[PDB]
Amino acid sequence: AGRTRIPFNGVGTSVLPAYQTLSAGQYLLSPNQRFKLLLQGDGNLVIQDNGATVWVANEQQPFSSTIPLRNKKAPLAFYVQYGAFLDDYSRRRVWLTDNSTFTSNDQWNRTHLVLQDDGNIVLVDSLALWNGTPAIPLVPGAIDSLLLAPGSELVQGVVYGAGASKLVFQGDGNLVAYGPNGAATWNAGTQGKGAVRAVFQGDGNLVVYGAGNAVLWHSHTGGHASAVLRLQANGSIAILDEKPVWARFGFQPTYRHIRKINPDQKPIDIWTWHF
Repeated sequence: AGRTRIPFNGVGTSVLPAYQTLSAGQYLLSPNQRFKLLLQGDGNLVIQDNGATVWVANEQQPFSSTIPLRNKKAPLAFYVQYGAFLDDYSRRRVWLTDNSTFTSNDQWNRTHLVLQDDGNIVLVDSLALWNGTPAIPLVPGAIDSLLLAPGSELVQGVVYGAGASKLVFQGDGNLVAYGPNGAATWNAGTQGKGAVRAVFQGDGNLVVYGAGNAVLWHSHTGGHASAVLRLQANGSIAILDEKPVWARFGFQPTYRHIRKINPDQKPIDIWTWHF
């Protein structure tokens, strides 16, 4: 008793979800569209940079293993089941990633592959604690996403941008995310209720307070100090608890993981590592 895979149907997006079979001809693109992860018909798994191959899945890739594949019926396929696996009979091989040590069996359901805007492919244990906009696709790995760290006040009237989208704690006291076409994709519905403050707290809860620290609205995500709040260029807003467990560069099993930062100390949705 345990999950079976289904065919991937997300060609051109930046994420390969768990237990989904990517087959020949299918590909991911980074959100900025510069990079493409392609499974070729010749059985090579390839990353291309503006159309040119700059990486190939093989034995020379740090923290990956190649073991025999004797099963004759195994179709060419690439998929994620905590670790990533490339079944390539043509070379009698399974190529797979040596992930960081697993902490829970739940990770098998939550871990997906992200093709980032910096060209890295990263396996990320990802849990959406709150998703304000379930109809809008989650798009990890984009340089133009806005991330707020816990402990970030949303100053009233300030427009926080992510490409053409924005998040605003408005003069009328509503907390609103606007999508690329100028329409609201989500709002807390707190206009006219005396809202005085909106804050993504240190405990990972997004809260709008009124007079006397009255709670007018909250995301019910308290107790997650490692969560981030993300506004995407497509208008998606969500609170996520995420950690990487493999990457093709930068990653080492014993290194600590952190998000890259802008020159003004703001975090970016791109994973990196250091001791």
